Amino acid sequence: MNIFEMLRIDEGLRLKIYKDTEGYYTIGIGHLLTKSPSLNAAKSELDKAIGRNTNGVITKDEAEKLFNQDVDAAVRGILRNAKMKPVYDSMDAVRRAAMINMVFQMGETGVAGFTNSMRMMQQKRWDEAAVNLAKSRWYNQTPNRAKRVITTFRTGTWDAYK
Ligand SMILES: [Cl-]
Ligand SMILES: [Cl-]
Repeated sequence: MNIFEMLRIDEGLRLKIYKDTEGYYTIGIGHLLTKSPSLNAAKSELDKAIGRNTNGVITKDEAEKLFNQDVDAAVRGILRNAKMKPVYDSMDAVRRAAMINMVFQMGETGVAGFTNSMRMMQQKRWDEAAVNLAKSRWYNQTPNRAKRVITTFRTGTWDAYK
């Protein structure tokens, strides 16, 4: 188990444009294309990202290539963030994977509003942090994913994903 396999389970894999859980156009392994309601807008975004006229469809290989860039960006986004970096650096490998999961799904921004949970994380008060993470739109909207990520932080194991 690792970050790749971990996200691949949370996000699934789809080769045509689809709407995510928030109703936004996505493709591949959770690669958000655009927040706009326009499909054309999405298809343009798509062609720009892939580098060709896709017509809303891509190959597995292209999916994977977006996914790689996106995991990388997530990481680096974290390392570049003054509030997150230190939290992340205080943690072990599993728990780091969980934070990158969050950052991947909700962006640097979304994750940055878990200030309180992060402070607990940094203090290593796991069960408390787990409780606090649950009090969130995030948990209320995608509860099963949320629970998985939360178990991961609380336990420091991959149990929720095995
Ligand atoms: Cl891109
Ligand atoms: Cl869910």
